Amino acid sequence: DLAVIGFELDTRFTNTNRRQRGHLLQTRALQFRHPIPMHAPVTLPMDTM
Amino acid sequence: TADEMITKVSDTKDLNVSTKKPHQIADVP
Repeated sequence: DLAVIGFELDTRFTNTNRRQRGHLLQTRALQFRHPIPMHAPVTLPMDTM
Repeated sequence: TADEMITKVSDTKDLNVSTKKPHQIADVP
């Protein structure tokens, strides 16, 4: 029982009617916010006289 | 707008270029 039973093709459409569209592009943007704190002081005691 | 933030692009330029003058490591004596 030797026979060819089936096949698959590698054909494709010519997308001249633009039926199919691929991956879409759009612009995005992110914002990052970094506020600056103050930190504990160091002091220098001196006399007022 | 976010789209205007996009800087000049140019397909002519390639960004996968390897080093043209690689560093040649001398054999260890």
